[PDB]
Amino acid sequence: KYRLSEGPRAFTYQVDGEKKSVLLRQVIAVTDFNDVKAGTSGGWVDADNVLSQQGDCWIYDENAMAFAGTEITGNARITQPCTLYNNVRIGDNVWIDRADISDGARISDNVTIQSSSVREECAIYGDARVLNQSEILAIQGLTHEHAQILQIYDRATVNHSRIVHQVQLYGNATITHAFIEHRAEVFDFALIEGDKDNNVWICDCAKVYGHARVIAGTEEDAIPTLRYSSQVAEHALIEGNCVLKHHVLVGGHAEVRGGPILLDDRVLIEGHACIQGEILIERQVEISGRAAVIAFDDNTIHLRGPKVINGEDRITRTPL
Amino acid sequence: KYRLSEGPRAFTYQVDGEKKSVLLRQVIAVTDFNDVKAGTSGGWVDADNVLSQQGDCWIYDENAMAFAGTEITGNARITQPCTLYNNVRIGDNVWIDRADISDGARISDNVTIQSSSVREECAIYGDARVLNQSEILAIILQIYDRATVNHSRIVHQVQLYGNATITHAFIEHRAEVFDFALIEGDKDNNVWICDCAKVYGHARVIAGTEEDAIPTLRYSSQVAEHALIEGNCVLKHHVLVGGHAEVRGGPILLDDRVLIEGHACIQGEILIERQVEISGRAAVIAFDDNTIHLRGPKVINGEDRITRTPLVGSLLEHH
Ligand SMILES: [Cs+]
Ligand SMILES: [Cs+]
Ligand SMILES: [Cs+]
Ligand SMILES: [Cs+]
Ligand SMILES: [Cs+]
Ligand SMILES: [Cs+]
Repeated sequence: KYRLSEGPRAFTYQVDGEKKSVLLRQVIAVTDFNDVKAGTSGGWVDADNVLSQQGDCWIYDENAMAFAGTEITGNARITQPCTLYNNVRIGDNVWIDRADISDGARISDNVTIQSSSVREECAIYGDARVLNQSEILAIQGLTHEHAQILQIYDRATVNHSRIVHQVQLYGNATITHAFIEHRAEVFDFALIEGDKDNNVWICDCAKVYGHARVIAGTEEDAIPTLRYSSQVAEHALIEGNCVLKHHVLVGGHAEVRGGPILLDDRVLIEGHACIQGEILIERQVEISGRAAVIAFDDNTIHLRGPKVINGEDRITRTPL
Repeated sequence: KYRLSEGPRAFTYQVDGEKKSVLLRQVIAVTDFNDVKAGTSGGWVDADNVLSQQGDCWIYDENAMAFAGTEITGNARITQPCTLYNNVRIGDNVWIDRADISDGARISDNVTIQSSSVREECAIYGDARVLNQSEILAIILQIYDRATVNHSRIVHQVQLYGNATITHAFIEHRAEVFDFALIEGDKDNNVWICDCAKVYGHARVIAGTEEDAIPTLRYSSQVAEHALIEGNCVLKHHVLVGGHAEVRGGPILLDDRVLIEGHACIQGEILIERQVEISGRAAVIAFDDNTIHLRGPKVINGEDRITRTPLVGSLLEHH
């Protein structure tokens, strides 16, 4: 229960290289509902219909804007200067701390968005916490499977990352400093960790999902890059400058790191396989025992294949 | 099945800063057991009693020294120049590449040791993997399962034993890391775990890229469940992080009695000490040169938002 201001006021809100302006009216309480006391003014709404007259949902900051088809229902909270405009949907125990929800975005259950941006039609609904300069942007998605709308929905944690097209985030996944885009998926106790020097690139259809850890290195451009159908699958550990290509899966208690590493065609690392240095594994190779393949430094090992590496195979030089 | 070289020789061997030397005789095959062809010279032993005449165990490098009371048995395999001396034990599927077991070390089962060292009496026995410049130095010390030590130094009585993954860290005292624990140091900053701490859930203590950004665990302190500590973090006394919390920022010091437990988000140069529990959707961020301080007792749970030192209660008045 609140009332709309008597007089409007223009407001500006950034978009794509423009300075749009909208006539909003200030929201003002009337009775005490939750933690808002009767008489205190909150945010400025486009036209009562956005801020449901029911529930506890409320816009606290006197700068916050909600003006397109946006509808804030339930007990959702809007704490600081935010801007949700365009059939935006928020309405449960959702909490927006200082972000911007733009186009057809639906935030639900107990999700949390803080100082981040959610743009188009996507759905964030678990207990997902999207925060710290993150940028969610579900825009394209040509010819594949029907509007597989971009989803983040369980206990997924996105920190300073830019999730794009139709990506899915959902286990107890932890994503930090990375770029996930097309239809990639990360979703169990998966771990994505970039840093101030290198991000993490999960691209096409790739997926990360065991207790898998895809961490970035500190060397220049040490950017773990998952490119196609690839996937890190169990207790696997990928670190540093690596790029897993087409039909590639790393999954066991495998560990990959060090110099320029590339995996292509049909490759599998799955035992206690240890791979370090600049290695170029490319064809139908399998590495999965207690085997180790280590390229010292100015060296470079190149495993073409088909071939198997599983016993205490100690490779430290390219086959010939 | 093998004989001993005829004329002994002298092989020196590094120790605590000395150039000691022992008289040995080369082990030579007299048959075929695994992948050793008859009439091949392996490494050097002190007196047959070290390498077993049974099983498949064999010393493959003509430099490998095994000499005091080192008893190698079963199918043990020792591949590169190795130095096993004192009261060593090696007798199962174990594999030793280019390492040096030094004193009363006991390596069993499938364990692997590569490019590393093991000192005083300890026990390495699951399918544990110790590799790439690691340094085991017990002063009992146990690494036992699918553990993974990478270029790290484990001392005293530390236990490593689940599917735990250790890389570039220093774990000292009676410390323990043992489940799906991830310890990730790096070329600029190690990860230090000392006293009686424990990292044991899906917990993750990563290191920072900034200078001295070293995650340190120093007492009965412990990172548990689905936690994540990163950068310059130091956990003093009775601290218990765990759950879906997340600690990662500038100079962070957790003291007295602290509990980070929900979807906790602590970032920046934060100080939390007396009796505090930060366990809800709670966000505790300090932008930059900024520094937030949370004394305690105080419960920080609900959708609470903290970006400035709380100028009330336990902050402006102790006792
Ligand atoms: Cs990308
Ligand atoms: Cs594809
Ligand atoms: Cs490795
Ligand atoms: Cs230490
Ligand atoms: Cs102690
Ligand atoms: Cs955080």
